[PDB]
Amino acid sequence: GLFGAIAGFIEGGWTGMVDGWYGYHHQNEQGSGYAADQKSTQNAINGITNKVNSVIEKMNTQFTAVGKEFNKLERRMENLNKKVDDGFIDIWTYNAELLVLLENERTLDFHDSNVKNLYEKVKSQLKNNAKEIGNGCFEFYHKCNDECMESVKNGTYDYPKYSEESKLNREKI
Amino acid sequence: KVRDQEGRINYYWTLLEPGDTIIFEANGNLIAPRYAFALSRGFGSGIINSNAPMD
Repeated sequence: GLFGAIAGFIEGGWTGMVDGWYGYHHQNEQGSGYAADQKSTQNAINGITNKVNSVIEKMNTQFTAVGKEFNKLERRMENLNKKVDDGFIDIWTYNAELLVLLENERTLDFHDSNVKNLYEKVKSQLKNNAKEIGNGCFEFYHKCNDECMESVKNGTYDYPKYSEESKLNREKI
Repeated sequence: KVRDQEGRINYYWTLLEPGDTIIFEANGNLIAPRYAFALSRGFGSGIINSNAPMD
């Protein structure tokens, strides 16, 4: 957890959100239910598919062969033959398996970013209209219907409208 | 005695390029070529030992 969100202050992956990789769960008067985020998800699927396509499709393989038979009296060359194969099977094995872990931890310290990336947009959208619970959620200081909720997820959340009601309940607390 | 034989037929093969004439000359012990072949080169292959079926 580099960015500190994945297995960080958000300790649980939501088994219920299957539309995407990132989303929100809202709880208000009208009800509850998960909802996944496409701006964050799709930027990640497309980039990762390409990151997979990257390492796959840069191994250019020429039409060649390996199997060579040597007479018993060219053993030094028959030994040389193997050295040329083992050296590649040395290299292409080492370099690959080290690249896997890398673009594994590089792929785990990407999703941790976007989760953290998402948080500091919703947190920088209300900014005092909700007090942060710390486990990866918010408690709105005001009644927020599904039309208000949907603006928080989109990105056009209205701060001035629900600001007057925020100070009257934040004063309560 | 290899394969019920104390004799030996050492074989040989040569490639003849176009515009080149090969000459055989002998007075005995020559295993004459009867069937030759004309081929076009496929560079970059080998031979795989295998009992696997064909499909």
